[PDB]
Amino acid sequence: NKQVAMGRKKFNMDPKKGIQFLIENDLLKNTCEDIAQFLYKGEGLNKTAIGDYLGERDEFNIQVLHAFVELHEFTDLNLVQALRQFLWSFRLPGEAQKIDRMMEAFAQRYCQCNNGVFQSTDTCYVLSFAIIMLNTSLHNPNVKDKPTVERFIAMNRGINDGGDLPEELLRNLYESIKNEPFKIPE
Repeated sequence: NKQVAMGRKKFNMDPKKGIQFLIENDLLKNTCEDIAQFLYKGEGLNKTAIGDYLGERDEFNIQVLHAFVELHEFTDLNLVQALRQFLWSFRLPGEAQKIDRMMEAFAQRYCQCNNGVFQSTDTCYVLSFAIIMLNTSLHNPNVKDKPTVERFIAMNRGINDGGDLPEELLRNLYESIKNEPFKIPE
């Protein structure tokens, strides 16, 4: 118990070291599923350390990433709602390539939970980035040219198997972002 509190503190400073500690002292089973659950529950865990671990390119951290995304439940959630839940569970790492890998795992899982919303996982992936960019455009003061809902609709044309997504869907997502910037954790 104070060994687990020691491991949690060690993980928060260095995720690789903390997991190495928890495994070595038989406090955490060494599987991607058990590690993904420990991260998903995140009890006494820092969300930047969670994100840093999930963002590593090592084949095993990638396995943990996919197992972590599998624990997320996105059924009957619109894309923004699902993004909010996902983006709250860990802090996105800084690197563009790490964010892309994490967003690919998110898009696949969103579509698995909501088949029929998007013709392909790639449409979901592309729209998820357009939503992230929209969140910055609307809420970051350095962006002076704020996109209107019509501009957001026009910018996303042709993404759904060559076609356009329903405007009701796009307007709803835009409205959600406009009314509430993504909560970004530390």
